[PDB]
Amino acid sequence: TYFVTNGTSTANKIVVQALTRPGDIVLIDRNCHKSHHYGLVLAGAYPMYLDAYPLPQYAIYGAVPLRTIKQALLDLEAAGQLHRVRMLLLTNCTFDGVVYNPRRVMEEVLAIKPDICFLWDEAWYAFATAVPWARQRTAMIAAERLEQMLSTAEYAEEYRNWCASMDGVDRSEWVDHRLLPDPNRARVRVYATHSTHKSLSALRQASMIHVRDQDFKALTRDAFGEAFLTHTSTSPNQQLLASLDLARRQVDIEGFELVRHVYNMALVFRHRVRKDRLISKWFRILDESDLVPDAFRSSTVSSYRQVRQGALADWNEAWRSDQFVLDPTRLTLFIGATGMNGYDFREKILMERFGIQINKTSINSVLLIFTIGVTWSSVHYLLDVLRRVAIDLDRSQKAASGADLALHRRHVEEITQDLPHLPDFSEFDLAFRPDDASSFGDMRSAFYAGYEEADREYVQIGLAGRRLAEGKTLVSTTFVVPYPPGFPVLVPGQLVSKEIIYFLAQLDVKEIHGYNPDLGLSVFTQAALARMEAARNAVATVGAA
Amino acid sequence: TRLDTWNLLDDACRHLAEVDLAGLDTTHDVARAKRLMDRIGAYERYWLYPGAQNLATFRAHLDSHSTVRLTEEVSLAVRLLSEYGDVLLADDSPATAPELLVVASIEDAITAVAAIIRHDVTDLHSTVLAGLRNKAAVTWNANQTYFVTNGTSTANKIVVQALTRPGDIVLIDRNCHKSHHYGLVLAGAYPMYLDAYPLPQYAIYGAVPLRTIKQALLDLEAAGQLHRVRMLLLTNCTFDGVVYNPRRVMEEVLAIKPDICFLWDEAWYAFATAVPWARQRTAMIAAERLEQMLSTAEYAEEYRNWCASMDGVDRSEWVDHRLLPDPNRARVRVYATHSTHKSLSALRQASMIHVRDQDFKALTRDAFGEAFLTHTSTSPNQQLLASLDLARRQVDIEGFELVRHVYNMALVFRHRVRKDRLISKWFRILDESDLVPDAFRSDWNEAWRSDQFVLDPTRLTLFIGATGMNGYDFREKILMERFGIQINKTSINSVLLIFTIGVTWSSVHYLLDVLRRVAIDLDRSQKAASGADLALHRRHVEEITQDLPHLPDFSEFDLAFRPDDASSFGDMRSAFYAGYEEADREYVQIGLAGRRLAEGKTLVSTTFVVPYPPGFPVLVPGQLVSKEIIYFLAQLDVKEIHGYNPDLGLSVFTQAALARMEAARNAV
Amino acid sequence: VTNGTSTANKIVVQALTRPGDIVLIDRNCHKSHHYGLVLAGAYPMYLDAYPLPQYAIYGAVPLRTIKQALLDLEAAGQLHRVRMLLLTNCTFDGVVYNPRRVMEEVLAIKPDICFLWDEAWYAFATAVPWARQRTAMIAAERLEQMLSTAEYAEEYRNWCASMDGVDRSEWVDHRLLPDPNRARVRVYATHSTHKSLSALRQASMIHVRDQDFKALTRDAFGEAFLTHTSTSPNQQLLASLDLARRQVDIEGFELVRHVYNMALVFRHRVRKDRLISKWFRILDESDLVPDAFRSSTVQVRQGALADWNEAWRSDQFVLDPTRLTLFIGATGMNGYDFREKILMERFGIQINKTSINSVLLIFTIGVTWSSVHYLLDVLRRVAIDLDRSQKAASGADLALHRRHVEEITQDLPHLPDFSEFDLAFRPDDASSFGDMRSAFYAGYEEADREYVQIGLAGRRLAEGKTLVSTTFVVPYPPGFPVLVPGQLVSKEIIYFLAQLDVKEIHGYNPDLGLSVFTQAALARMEAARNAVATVGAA
Repeated sequence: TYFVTNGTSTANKIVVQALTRPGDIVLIDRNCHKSHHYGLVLAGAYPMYLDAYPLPQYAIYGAVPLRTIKQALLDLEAAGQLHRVRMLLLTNCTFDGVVYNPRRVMEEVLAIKPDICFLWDEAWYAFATAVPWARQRTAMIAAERLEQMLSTAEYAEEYRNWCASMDGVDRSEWVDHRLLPDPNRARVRVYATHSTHKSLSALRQASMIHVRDQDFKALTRDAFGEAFLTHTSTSPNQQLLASLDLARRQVDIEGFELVRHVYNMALVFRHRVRKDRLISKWFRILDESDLVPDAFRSSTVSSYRQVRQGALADWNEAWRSDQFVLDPTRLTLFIGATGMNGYDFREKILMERFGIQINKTSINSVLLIFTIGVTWSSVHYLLDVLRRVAIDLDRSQKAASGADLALHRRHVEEITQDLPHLPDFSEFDLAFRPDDASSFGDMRSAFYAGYEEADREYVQIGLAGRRLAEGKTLVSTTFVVPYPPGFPVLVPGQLVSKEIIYFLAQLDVKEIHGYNPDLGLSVFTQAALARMEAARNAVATVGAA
Repeated sequence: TRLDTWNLLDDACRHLAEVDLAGLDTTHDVARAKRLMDRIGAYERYWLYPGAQNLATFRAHLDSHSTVRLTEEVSLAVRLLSEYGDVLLADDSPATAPELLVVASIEDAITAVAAIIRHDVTDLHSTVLAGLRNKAAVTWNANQTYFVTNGTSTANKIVVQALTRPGDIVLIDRNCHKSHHYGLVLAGAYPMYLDAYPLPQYAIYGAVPLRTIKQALLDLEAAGQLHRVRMLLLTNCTFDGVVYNPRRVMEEVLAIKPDICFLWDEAWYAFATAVPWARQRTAMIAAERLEQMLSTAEYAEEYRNWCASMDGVDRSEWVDHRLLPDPNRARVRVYATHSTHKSLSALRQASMIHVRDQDFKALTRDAFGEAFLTHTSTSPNQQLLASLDLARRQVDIEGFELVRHVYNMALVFRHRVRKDRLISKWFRILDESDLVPDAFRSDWNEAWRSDQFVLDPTRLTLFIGATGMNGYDFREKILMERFGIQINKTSINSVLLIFTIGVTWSSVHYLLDVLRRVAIDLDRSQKAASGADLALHRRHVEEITQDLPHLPDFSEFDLAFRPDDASSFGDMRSAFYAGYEEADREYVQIGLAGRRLAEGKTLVSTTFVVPYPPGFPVLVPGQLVSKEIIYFLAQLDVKEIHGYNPDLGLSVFTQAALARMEAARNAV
Repeated sequence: VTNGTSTANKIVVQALTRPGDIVLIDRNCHKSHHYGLVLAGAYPMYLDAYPLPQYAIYGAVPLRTIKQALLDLEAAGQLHRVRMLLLTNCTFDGVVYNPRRVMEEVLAIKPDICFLWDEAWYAFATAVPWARQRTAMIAAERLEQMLSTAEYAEEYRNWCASMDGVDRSEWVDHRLLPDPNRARVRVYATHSTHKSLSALRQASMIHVRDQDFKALTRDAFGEAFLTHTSTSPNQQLLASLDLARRQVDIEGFELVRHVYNMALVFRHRVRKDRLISKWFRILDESDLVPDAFRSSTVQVRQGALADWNEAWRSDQFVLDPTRLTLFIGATGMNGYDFREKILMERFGIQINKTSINSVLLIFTIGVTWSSVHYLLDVLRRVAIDLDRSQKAASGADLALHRRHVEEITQDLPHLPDFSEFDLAFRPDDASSFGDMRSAFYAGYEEADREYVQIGLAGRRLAEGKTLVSTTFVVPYPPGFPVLVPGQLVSKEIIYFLAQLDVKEIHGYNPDLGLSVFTQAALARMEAARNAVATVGAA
């Protein structure tokens, strides 16, 4: 552990620079916070974007299924490119609150690429110290358990029997099998970068780069220190920051009381929002049955008849063994029954800043982030707000009898019953793909090539569809980061596939980052793309002449 | 995992059709679907609900390339498996199903589905999983309550200091929380210890029978020192779980000393709130009813009749007769202390003190406030009240019906232990009749209030004597090393199960599973045992179960410490602090103690000996060591005793110091 | 320690002291300290701070006094009893003791005493340069290093030669060096880790620097730690936690430093602002420490590094830069009123104390450039309105203003110094320590207690029927116990008590009277004590 004074994105830039050099491929969860993509522009690495499983009924994105990661690695393996792959950047505890199972992810990824490094952005997973079984899903504990496992002889026997079980299966088919990391080759090179409690507060100061690296002392110590000083300062006291604080920093004992208080407040809120029948009539709190498709979990509520309430901890195996679970301190609230949009609800109904937060407003839901300021007063206030909303909705239902029942039904069906498509990642343009078969992009070159004011042009969203049908393909020159998704839907050099233009065309918000409806979507001119493709062909020739 | 493989096959059979409607080469999806069905079929024979005939039928759809049928079929099958995926019997029957299912496979037993087996039928259908079918904040309990910022130890010290002055005599339960003994050390009060009734069958103390309280009061009255006493400190409930009837003690004691204060340490009796009859046995409710009773004229007439009967009865005779407090003379002065909402992993302890004293406002209110300053410390300008409000809010999370829910689980667990008939063979839970003597034991609810003693349902003593091994051996070898159960006490032939709010259904079921599996190990050892091994098991049972040393009753305070020779109350404070002088105390080994006694040299303990840190002291400062106590110390397995260590002898006052302090007190 | 600071004091006191020990405790210390002394039977010898009548506040206790009291017990032959010197490293007003000197000279007299320092007020000493030296653990480190050196053994040899032939009674007039062989540094300290007030006000730590801890006190310390805080499965915190090189808080270093540079900016602006400084002043070592205790003699805010360092190294008393006493006497307005009305809205600065003519500004981690600018704005508005009303003054308004200034500046009342314990409770009639515990418990005997009106009490003293208080009396303005159980209510204490119109004083009520001992009860208790002192000695 190393204390970084300058926030989480600085820690990410430090570790990315310590681990990656230009032209390395990194696998990156596409929906991660935009600051991760700029770091890959800066490092000059090529992203291979992994696309999360969609939840269109909420217009939410989940995590990246581990089969997606295995397929994406084996695609490059068939291309012969896999040697390039240097990193697997994933965000643990994604903003939506889906939580990865890092132990299995590392096991199966290290089955394919025995020397990959893992970076986990854990800035959202702050309260895992409170929750009794959440700690094991932290990267730094999963890496410990995996390194212990890789050490034992019993595991060497288990792997012997596993590779005997797989014997005669093609490497291409390992996407369909449960893999184990070869204890001879796999090496645990895990990194995690979590925000401090002070940073959790709206002012952002400080972070910590946790390290569980087998090959730090040999391969990366120098690069890591160099990048540390590069991204902070080259002044006295930076070296002191470079000093470790792993067996130190026990001051959290006072902190532990606070994180456990916050967790107990989250439990109280969940139980009083589920029991209270005024609130429960309309409001709901999504759980693993709603936000995680059944394909990614073995725990099924209906299949075991001796059911238990579940307020109590009768589901300890889910944490240990499922792919995806929800962080209990990041509570999604479903307002679909009410009929109000999430943005409308957050902005008007409550405006609650005393404790808790609503960082994200979904089309039919509002996410509730329990911070370190929450108190009994704050949760009782929020519950009272919910209760008053429910009472006035019941009043409107009573009035609804006189021809307003159809308006309530219309609002509810429109927000919940009817949903738009979620646009998954297109592909990089040929101009910016170094290998014509693979999907990783030269996104840095597209970023810089996008500033050539003679190579860019503007197209209106109403014309883009016909331009695409005309074969005048569209390639974006810049990032585009709409507010509701909160992540880049387009990146430099990405093809604006029909689904993505259809997505952008719906947005009323004019102040989208990277795009402007009054000017148009910035795209490469056709001649510029032809020139870029010719340059790529020249490179692919001289590199093999 | 079987579900994972079926979901992968569902994905393959979906994409097969998604390609087929496009007209590209489906051969890849056909090959994938065939490989996936081949993988699934290695074990699908063992699960009834999806079936193996259905697997083969989907294979037949695959090779007939009827893609659009296969997609919908598999996506129905996998969703059915996801939501239902069928109680399941695990061997066949020819009977025409006279819920129930059958699978022909027996040995593999992979389904793990309440499974049953048949030979090479209601006796098996009668298997059942039933029973598992389930200020605005004040406790409403008393006229005053004061939330302490520290654990009950400190609420007890606060009340003791508030009411007790140096040179008072306090009647004190021998077996009470060590914090009370230290409170008496601080106050400079003289304890007079009431020994509880023994249970030699189990090597546990029960409770103080009311006759002992009356006898102690009358003994002090005969010595003429009764006026000095002003506190009957008795725990309500016990670690054992025997429950005092507070009203009976309060009335029959106020007959003799109509101005004594009562302190009831209720810390253990957390679950009294859960059930109403238990609520009646709580001290505060009893105090309110007693106060109401005294005021009424009708009670006064009842008292007049009792007094008429009492006339012609000497004071010594009173102990035999029931007594009723005089209405005019008696003052209710009842104090209680309760621990609040303790977390499984909390660094903070919170308590409350419940006061129902008529004289409190004038006699002790100032002292009570100063005691709070002396312990909690309050603030220069009081902000403690802000933290008092906070404590109530913490209760609100606790009050999710969790206490009742745990109480129901405890009853279910007891029922399961009796009901199974496999657990019953080697394990039972002690009945109220077992843990209460017939003399002290009398609608069930009426009987419960009427009885002098009852059992708290949530503190179940598991009896293990049929296992022939100690409670320490059982606890360590079976529970701790296997699962995390809430046991803490370990008796010679039993262990105590405490159903705190931290207990959850999964913990109950794992405890039941552990008991069942040990009953299987013992059944197989029984069938396997030779006559010699069975005789050895009989020896193990007879030793622990039958041959037990009687408990060490309190002996006396030394003549160095009793203020007068005609009574057993002692200057425990003086002994405690005098025991700090290292030149005045010597270490005598437990094996040497008996020789010292045989040599005619007395032994006196310098310090508390407390085998369970929150439990009760076996020895107290200034108490004479006696043979039974030596045996009790020797035979206990636990080496965690506070104020002692097995590496060292008992710290004993030296004969020169004993003679000095004896002669010094003779002048008073 | 997961409980407020007073619990840490309880733990260390119970771990080091036994009933009938003498504890040299400063009287100015907060009531919670004295109550702890009542517990455990300790006999306190009260040390009296040097007065500051012109502000009606008390400073530290001069080392002169500490040495004299220890020597006085030495002449009585009682010194063997002394087991502790309870002091507060930072006074509420701000006066910072120089611990290394207070421990060198004290260990010269009593080579094996234990020191307890309440440091709860000295929170920001780790921000201020040259402040950490005056803590108890750094003073203990430096003193232990010194005692180890051979060079110090030579210095001590020469010092003994200097004192050779001086009578040991005259040691109070000469500095003293602790004999290296006998001197045993056994320092303790306690503070609060930024505890939240009102709610969860439990943060505390016990700092231990004790050469004999492992041998003489480990067991007693652990037992006291469990007694005060309930025994629990989480017993790791008491035994072997040893977090000396742990709980690094780099962010907390940035927060204490932000708050210190905030105090610096406030203290500079309040001096350079031409409106504010006309009516307001912040007190300084020149004003709050009598020059007898500052060897250094004739800008501190600007520069001052390596020049004013000497004051920290060698002085007896200095001001904590964050405990800013704002003098308001030139405003002609009493502190209680100024705080109550002008500062009613309040802010992060605590302003939690109000003397007659001054208010104490206590900076806390909740401070920002906007709390500093708010307080400066308030000051400047008060100054502007005072200028306005001064310019509007007629000669009669000038007389009014000047007398409002005079009454809070010139004739301020005498501060009541500690009266000696009553004879009934002094175990040794030659010495002024008292059995304050037995006076506390003997005070609850409703037949031995009596009430006398403050006006009557002076008459009673004239008559000759001596007055002895049964209880603590803790008036709000000084904020410490002016009377304790068994203390003689000397004439000056009666006169002081008579001025206070606040009915709500702790331990006293003017509608009811001083809770004093009856004369016959005192005679009986004296006779009992003389009987004990006879049977205990022949």
